[PDB]
Amino acid sequence: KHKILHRLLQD
Amino acid sequence: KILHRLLQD
Amino acid sequence: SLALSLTADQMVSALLDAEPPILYSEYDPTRPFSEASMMGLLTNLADRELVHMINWAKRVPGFVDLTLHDQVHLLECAWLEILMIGLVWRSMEHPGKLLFAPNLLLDRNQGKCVEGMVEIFDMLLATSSRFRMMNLQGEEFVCLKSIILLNSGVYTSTLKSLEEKDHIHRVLDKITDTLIHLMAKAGLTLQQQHQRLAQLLLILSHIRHMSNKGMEHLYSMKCKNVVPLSDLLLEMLDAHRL
Amino acid sequence: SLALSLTADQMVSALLDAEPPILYSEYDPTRPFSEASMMGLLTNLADRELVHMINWAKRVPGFVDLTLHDQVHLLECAWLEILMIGLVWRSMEHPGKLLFAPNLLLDRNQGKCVEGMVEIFDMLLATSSRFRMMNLQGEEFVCLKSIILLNSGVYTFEEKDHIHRVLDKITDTLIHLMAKAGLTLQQQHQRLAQLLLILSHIRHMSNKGMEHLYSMKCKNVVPLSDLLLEMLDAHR
Ligand SMILES: Oc1ccc(-n2nc3ccc(O)cc3c2Cl)cc1
Ligand SMILES: Oc1ccc(-n2nc3ccc(O)cc3c2Cl)cc1
Repeated sequence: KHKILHRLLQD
Repeated sequence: KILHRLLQD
Repeated sequence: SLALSLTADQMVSALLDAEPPILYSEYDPTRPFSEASMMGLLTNLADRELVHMINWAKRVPGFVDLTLHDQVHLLECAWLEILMIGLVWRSMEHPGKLLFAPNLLLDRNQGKCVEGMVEIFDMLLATSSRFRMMNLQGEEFVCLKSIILLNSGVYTSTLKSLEEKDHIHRVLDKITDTLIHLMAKAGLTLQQQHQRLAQLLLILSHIRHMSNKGMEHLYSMKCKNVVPLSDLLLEMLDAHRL
Repeated sequence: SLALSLTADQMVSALLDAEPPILYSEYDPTRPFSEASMMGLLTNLADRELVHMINWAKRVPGFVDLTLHDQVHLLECAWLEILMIGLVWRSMEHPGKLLFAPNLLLDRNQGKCVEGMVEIFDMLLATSSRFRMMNLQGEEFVCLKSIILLNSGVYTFEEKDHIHRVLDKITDTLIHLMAKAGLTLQQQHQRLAQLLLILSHIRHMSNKGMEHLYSMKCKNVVPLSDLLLEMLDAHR
């Protein structure tokens, strides 16, 4: 659920 | 090599 | 090279005449599928299609000008791309199915019978859907299939190697002129011509991907003793591990 | 949407402005290479470039209009393609060498230090040689890289129609650059074709390298960052 890519994108 | 032969036909 | 002096219309006509036949699978419709029998059908088909592809490639303008060792490398590189683009062409008019052969029309749920296959089915089906959306025409299909043959292996000794490469690029440039010719004749605007040329050629990136995946998958079936591969197919497959 | 109204000149400007920086490797050049060190250099570098690729992708016109899930899928599909076309581009004026970074310029023969690597180097080097014989321009490079981002994963998905509209704009931009460079129509179409057929070879190289990277992970020749394992995991 907590892919690094995900959170890098929504910055 | 089969391919090599087939190409000569 | 008489092929470099062909008009666009002569290129089209030669490519259309070179088309291989549509082959039947050895599918016995009154036996249950297994993982082994389905892979058997696909590789048996692939093997017989290969003999017709060798003779098609000979008919593609410029191909016979190359040395025997370069013809070998090109086909070895591109064989599964070529089979797969054929399959996606054949499957154009059958939404959600892959027409491997007239007696072998498979949906994604049948692909699941072979492990790892359904992923590849899904890519092939989505490509067929792209073809249908674009309204890809046979004349454009034969140009693309020829570009795959000439281009895919083209980058894998001074004048010798160089002038084989030059020649291939001259033929590839002629196929581009031919595609533009076709779109112009069909009444697409100047902007639509370059946009469509682009959209068509970007599909080859997706076909390359599918072949890479399918080669891995086939290697895996081979290494698991799922299906005996003919010596030709073994040689073609082994070209990608060396 | 705002990417559909850009001019050809403004598409170039936006791509040229979004370019990532050229990162240096950590490599201490007083010591020679092992198989573990070289591979550690390659993956460490790639891990840092991946962070800046995410920033660059977000600046590619139209990308920010996609759902977060769609952006994720595209980057997962294309990330190594993007890294390799980067590599091939900066290696363009160094025949026989791959410029991974300014202080990591590797000969064809240094790929032998790592098992299975030289086959990959060879394909990378032949693509660079191709760029060089075409005389690929910076403006054309930024268009090709962007196309890869938007094209490679687009069929593995209104979302598709927007991407294809943005891709058409980029095609228009490439043609604009060639018309500005003085090329005839016939030469424009031919070059457009030549450039896009390279994207087939770049796809091939990414697929091959994804496999080599997997093997190097399994055999445990080097530890990979969490981000890199995750990008690797998406392909399998
Ligand atoms: O016309 C054909 C004949 C065979 C195939 N094909 N596609 C495959 C995908 C995976 C695999 O392991 C074998 C495959 C064959 Cl054969 C595709 C098109
Ligand atoms: O900018 C970069 C940074 C890293 C890489 N790269 N290429 C690889 C090929 C095979 C492999 O196992 C790892 C690789 C990396 Cl990292 C390519 C371009």
